[PDB]
Amino acid sequence: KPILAPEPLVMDNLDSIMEQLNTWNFPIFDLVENIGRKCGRILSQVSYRLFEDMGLFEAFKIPIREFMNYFHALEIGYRDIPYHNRIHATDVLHAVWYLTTQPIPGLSTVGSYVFSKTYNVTDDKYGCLSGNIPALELMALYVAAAMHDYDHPGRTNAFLVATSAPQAVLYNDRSVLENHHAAAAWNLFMSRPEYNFLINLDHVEFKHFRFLVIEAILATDLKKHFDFVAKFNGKVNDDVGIDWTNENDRLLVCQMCIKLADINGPAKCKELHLQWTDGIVNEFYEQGDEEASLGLPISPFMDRSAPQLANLQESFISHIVGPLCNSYDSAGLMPGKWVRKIYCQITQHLLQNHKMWKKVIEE
Amino acid sequence: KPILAPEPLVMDNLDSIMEQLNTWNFPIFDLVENIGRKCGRILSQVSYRLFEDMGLFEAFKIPIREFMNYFHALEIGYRDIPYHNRIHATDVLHAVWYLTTQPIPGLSTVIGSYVFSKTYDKYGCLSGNIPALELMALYVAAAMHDYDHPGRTNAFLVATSAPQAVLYNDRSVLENHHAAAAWNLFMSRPEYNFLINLDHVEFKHFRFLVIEAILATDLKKHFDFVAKFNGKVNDDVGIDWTNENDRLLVCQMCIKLADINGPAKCKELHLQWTDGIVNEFYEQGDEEASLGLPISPFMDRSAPQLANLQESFISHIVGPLCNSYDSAGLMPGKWVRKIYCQITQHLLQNHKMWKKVIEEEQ
Ligand SMILES: [Mg+2]
Ligand SMILES: [Mg+2]
Ligand SMILES: [Mn+2]
Ligand SMILES: [Mn+2]
Repeated sequence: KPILAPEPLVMDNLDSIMEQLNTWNFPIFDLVENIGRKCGRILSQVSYRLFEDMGLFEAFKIPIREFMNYFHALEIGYRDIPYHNRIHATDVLHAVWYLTTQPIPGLSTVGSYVFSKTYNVTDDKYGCLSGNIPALELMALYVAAAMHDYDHPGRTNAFLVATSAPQAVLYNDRSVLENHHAAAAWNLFMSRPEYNFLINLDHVEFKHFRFLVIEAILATDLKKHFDFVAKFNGKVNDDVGIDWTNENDRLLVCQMCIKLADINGPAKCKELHLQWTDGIVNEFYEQGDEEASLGLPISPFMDRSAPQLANLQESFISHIVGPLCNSYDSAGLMPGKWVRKIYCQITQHLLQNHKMWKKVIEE
Repeated sequence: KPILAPEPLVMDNLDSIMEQLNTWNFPIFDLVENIGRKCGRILSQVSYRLFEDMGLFEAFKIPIREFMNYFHALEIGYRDIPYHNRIHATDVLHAVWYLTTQPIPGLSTVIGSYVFSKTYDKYGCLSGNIPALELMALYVAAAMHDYDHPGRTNAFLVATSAPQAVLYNDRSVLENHHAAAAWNLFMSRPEYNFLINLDHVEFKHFRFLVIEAILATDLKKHFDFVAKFNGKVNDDVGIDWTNENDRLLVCQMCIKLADINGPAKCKELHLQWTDGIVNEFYEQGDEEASLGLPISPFMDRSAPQLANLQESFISHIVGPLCNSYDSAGLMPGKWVRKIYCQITQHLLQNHKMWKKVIEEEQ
């Protein structure tokens, strides 16, 4: 009855690709091909490596069997849809891990904290978020990333609301998908003792952990995007700036992190970004087909007979991703390298991809 | 499948009690006894009278059969529990109707379709300032706002990881459920479609307003609403009746006051509601004990603390809400210039009563 983790828990044939997790442009589609498309193991295998990298299994005395059981059940419940699938979830988890573990130039760091085995810079002039965000909160962020699109139907909130879908009625039209992802992932977790990887958290810790997970998942609703960005910019630019000893400031940083991780695509290398773009529109077209079937007008960018890739991505960058990156970068939280100047791979890719789409539009 | 409204849709022989709807201390428990306890008709019968009083049937071409079918289905889905039952829903509907239709001293009329009570310079009423569609949303919200309440608090559902708490991610667990279950009920059958003559835009807006009103009844958000309202009252210009967001906030404050009206009623009514509230709490206390949890404050039948419960509820929740609402100039009242406000007078009297009980208990 329970979905259990397969075979030997850890797949041994993935070592050369898994070693490359510590790069921003992780070749996730190579990992997909290496594991097999619809093998249904990518999320659990990556989650294991990242938790091991951070020493989170030891930190919270996490039983590995139950961890693998849960993450396998979770990944199986991501649908076989073109974008909001277990590969995207894995991508978002990798991105939050990267953003929280990799060197950030000029960040001061503060036991209750974990650090990546990949963290090699001995220079005072770098820090990382995992030096400032307690391990319990970091683990909540990582678990949130893994569960944040669970059981996505391949339709937007707007479609669910407009069609009075049962889920939209159930959630009173408020963050319909994001509520469902959190609630269905938590229901799954609670359903079986074979999934209880959090058994060694005390009651207070567990309740706090759950709260943090929910807050992070719910922050992925883009209806709230401008409010988060405005609030963060406010905190950065007030009298003291970000206060790492303040739990509310730390939550806001975690929310900005999962937000950036969710929409990381246009800040990846061209090859990755173009592959993800294909997934996004292919999912949209299935929605467009259903809209037509229901006699509704086809939503912008969702008409397979009239594709608008460049307009979609150019406007997504200009309106959503660009301002979020600028805000996060202004706070001094982007990974980068001293060269002193700073070289920031992430913002460089975003600029390059924005230029690319603009040029497509021009032609 | 569908629950349909009984017999002749409107019960005759209730006329003498129904004529008293236009008083604040409406004798609702006499109405209960007159209709019959667990007749399961009180909410639909009162709903009919108030919609008729406002001419809402004509205003929105509402078919009476479908209206009665829906409101009867709705009332049947309120459980037989001591407080959050169909009698409380009826009470809250009556209170929102009273607050929106009765004379308010010095309230100006906005310079939309509006409706007025058949019961209606120096006075105004809210129904003169809030469009009929929005008023109707508020009334429907009041009727559905505790639908299928299980007789346990949000905090209990959250602490016990109840399926509803998991479903709603611990956020306004009951209130989300009331709205969602009442709307699901509505949509389930064509026999319930009393809003058939609203156009699509109107319907979607109506649904939004109903949800916003029901969700506003979560007391976790109490101080946020009060602070926001006090902000709007005391800013540049005050309440702007032509502003849809200001109007929504007023409607939310209205349903909030209506929900917790009990301590602002005459002693007889307040004491009867108090008995219901604690009896429902004690069932929760019994279950807490059964589950090996500590018994929540005020929920221990072996050690009742009615006076401490109600004194603190008035001082911390009802009192500040009334003060905020009164500061906005929205309380029904009479010119004596000074104003005489029955509602705040009752609240003062009940507060004094509980304080005296506490004094004798020490
Ligand atoms: Mg999502
Ligand atoms: Mg309630
Ligand atoms: Mn996502
Ligand atoms: Mn209520």
